Amino acid sequence: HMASMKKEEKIAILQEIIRIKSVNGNEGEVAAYLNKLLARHDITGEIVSYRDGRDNLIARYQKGQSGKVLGLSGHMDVVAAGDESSWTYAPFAAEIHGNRLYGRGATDMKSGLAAMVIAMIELKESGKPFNGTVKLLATVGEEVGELGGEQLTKAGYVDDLDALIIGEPTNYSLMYTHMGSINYTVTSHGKEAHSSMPDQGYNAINHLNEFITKANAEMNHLAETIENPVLGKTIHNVTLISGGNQVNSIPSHAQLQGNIRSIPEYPNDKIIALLQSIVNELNQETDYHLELMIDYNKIPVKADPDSPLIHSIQQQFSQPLPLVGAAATTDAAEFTKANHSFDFVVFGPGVVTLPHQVDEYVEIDNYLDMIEKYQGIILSYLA
Amino acid sequence: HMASMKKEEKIAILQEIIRIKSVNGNEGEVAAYLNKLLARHDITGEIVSYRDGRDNLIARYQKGQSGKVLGLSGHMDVVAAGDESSWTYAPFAAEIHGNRLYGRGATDMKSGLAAMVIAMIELKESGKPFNGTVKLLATVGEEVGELGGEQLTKAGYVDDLDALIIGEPTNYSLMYTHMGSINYTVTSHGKEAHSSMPDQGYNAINHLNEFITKANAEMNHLAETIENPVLGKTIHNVTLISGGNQVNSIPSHAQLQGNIRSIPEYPNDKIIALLQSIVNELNQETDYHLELMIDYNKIPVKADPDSPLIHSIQQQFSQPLPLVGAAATTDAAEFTKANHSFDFVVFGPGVVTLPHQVDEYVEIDNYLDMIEKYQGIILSYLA
Ligand SMILES: [Zn+2]
Ligand SMILES: [Zn+2]
Repeated sequence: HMASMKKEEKIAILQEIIRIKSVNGNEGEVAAYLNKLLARHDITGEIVSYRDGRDNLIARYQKGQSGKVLGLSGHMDVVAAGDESSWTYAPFAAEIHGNRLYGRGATDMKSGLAAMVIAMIELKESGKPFNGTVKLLATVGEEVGELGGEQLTKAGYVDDLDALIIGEPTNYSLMYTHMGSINYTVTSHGKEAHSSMPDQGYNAINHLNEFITKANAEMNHLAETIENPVLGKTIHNVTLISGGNQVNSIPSHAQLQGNIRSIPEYPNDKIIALLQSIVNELNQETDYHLELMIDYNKIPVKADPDSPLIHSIQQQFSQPLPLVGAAATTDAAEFTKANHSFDFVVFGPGVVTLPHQVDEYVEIDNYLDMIEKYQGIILSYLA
Repeated sequence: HMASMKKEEKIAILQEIIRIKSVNGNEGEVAAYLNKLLARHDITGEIVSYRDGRDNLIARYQKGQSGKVLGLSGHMDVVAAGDESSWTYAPFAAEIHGNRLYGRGATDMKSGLAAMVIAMIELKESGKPFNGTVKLLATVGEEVGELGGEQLTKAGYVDDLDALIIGEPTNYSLMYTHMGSINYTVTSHGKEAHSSMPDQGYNAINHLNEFITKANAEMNHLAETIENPVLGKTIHNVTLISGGNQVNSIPSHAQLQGNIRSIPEYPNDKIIALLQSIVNELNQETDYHLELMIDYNKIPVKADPDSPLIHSIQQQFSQPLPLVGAAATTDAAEFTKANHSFDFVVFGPGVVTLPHQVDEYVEIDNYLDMIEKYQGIILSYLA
């Protein structure tokens, strides 16, 4: 006849981790708080350090006969809040107003992470039968680099998963596929000369312009001819540019950066080879070269929409949730590089339009419901 | 039996005005020094102020019957010296080493200006006969804006000239034509959006790229089909560029600047109309516009190579000097907008490769010779 966890404690756990400011860093403080919570309920977590102050957390709960392993994953970092004067309620105070809990990370994705942790604790304390293991993977640095996702995958912590749920904000939809993301830089080298006597020089901006023209044309042809049923066309934009030093000097340096959102139908390897081909063609017959660097490279993700994991989730509802795709990347771009296939979906509490915006909040009834829904999902999938 | 001016005084006058630092400013101190020199020799100059601290100087000497008017012009500003540690001899100390007088402005163009002033003084003191007037026009701000050249032309001080010599460094060549110069800016307005969801935005860098492509193609076609016998083809270079604010945001702003060197065969009006046409075509069917601004606009210059002024100069030499053109602008781009035609040439002491460079100098024997040659030119032209 053990006591239940009170509603006020469930809400307080989420408030406490929102108050921990973990902007591109300080995830070790979030991990320590959650590990201490798990220890109060006789679950022993494993801290896996990324760098000083930045720790991943793994935890496991097993019951019954050796069965499947279901992973539950979320990240502990949040994006910057920006000008705090612009917020109605302070971004790291975790204030409650009505059904809304306000704070940076309330929706992306500390509500999902807290709901997963509490679901595991309540699953254990309910005594309800299943046959398998549920594994928490709480990661460092998802927003800039997917640092912990990559670390844990390379280390081997994904190797035993049969299925994985990522708790990003989807509200009541199931995201089973999302685009890749590439950021790239092209640098152009030229030779200075006075603008009145230019034959002594080589115009670095002109050479860079030729790259933009050809890359836009080739990427537009790719968008016109190839597409994904859910995710759409490949996206390409040059987003930053600089060059030159004085209006009457031929520019000896120029640079741009761009962003691409990719689809499985024309994968990242092929996109990078295409950009490299354009650079090679434009460098023919000159010693003043363009150079390509890839700064970010996350692959697209596509799971089986009819997997046993998705069936277990739909069994919790009178009417099926919509299956959807999304443009943004997740830690699944690193976890799916594990050397085996597993069922996958993104499903978590939160307001889909509010990640990374001012006055971010989560609905408290959505958060509390998802604590219950995750337990039902686990019991179905690991039956 | 008045005393001659000593060689040491001729050199000292040039040293004193080089020691006056007149970088884009302070021309009033140069003008005052030269006006005080003229007064010591009973020539009364007229100060024509541009702005506080920045004065033009006009002076006249007449003899004989009413005749032609010959203008002698030079500017009193100099370009910056840059890092003074890089100079072998300090740029505003006017040190003499051998036949070389070192300093910023020694070649461009304080030697020519001092030589013109001393030539007028020695012409007067020699008593030698002529029939006409020689007029000094010493200007403010030639290097950035041709400010005094424009001021004096608009005011009316060019209206009586039959001929004009500009004392820029040509060494022993006669420059009778030079290119125009246009600096322009194109600004591109777009709309920000996340790089993952770009249909909500408009890419300002892409629109700017389309301008570079078309402007380079049209300006290259102009260079391929039209040329000047002396000055060559029209020159065009984009020299500065910027745009965007973050690698994962669609850029809402971008800008470039460029430089054109023009020829009489395709004049500045037509070049600006061409750039405007390109902007208009690219703004069709969109509310996100490119905008053109002209920041500098100096017309090309072409004098009669067989003018009586050029004949008077060639009469001073056993063998004729070469006639030449040049790419750089001069105050003639403003003086030739006067409402009448006059003979024109650029002819002055100095080392043609050294304007605007470190360790600028003039050869003292070249400077002293040009004092004598200007007097001979005046006596021939105003005979
Ligand atoms: Zn997230
Ligand atoms: Zn000059």
